[PDB]
Amino acid sequence: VYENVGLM
Amino acid sequence: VKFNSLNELVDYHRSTSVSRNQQIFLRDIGGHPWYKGKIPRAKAEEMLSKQRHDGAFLIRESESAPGDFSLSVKFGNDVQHFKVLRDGAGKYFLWVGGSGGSVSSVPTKLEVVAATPTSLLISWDAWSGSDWPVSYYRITYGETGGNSPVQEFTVPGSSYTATISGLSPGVDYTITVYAGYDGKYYYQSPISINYRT
Ligand SMILES: [Mg+2]
Repeated sequence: VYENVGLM
Repeated sequence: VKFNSLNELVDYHRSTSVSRNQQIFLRDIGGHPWYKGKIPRAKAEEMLSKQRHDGAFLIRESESAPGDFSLSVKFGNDVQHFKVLRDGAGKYFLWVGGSGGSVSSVPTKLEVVAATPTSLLISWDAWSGSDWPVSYYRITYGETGGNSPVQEFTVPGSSYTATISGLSPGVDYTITVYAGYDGKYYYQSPISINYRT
């Protein structure tokens, strides 16, 4: 979804 | 690095890549030239896909994270999105630092600082991360190459150690720590080890 964070 | 304003973030990343994977430098698209308010993510993608240059970008107020911001950037036949993060004092940032341990990992360190034949204590204490607020840490572990789903538990963001118990000797376990930003997202990238007690 975003490059700099991941989905918990 | 951290920024006092969206413009500071933008101007920094006109000269330093916004991406860890490709060299992407921000440039204005061809109204405000880059701040597009509550433009929907899908409309931002359409707009950016019609730009000539890689690095063409905008900043938008997120719909999924109200009151917060997202950076959207053209790269080839794709559009990449970066979540604008806030620290404890309202400063903005995109990426977590730390001058030791493993590069691009959050936390930067993961060591088994104590072990018994069936248990261990993992620690990320030596991570220099007081400037990077963590909501909670998620710890997962399971038999390496196992059938079953991994076991998981969480600890508060003030923690720097975690106990793992009930391990069987001689079995390889994969242990991963994710550093939360909020209640939905973790900072890239998680840190992971394999260990055999
Ligand atoms: Mg990469």
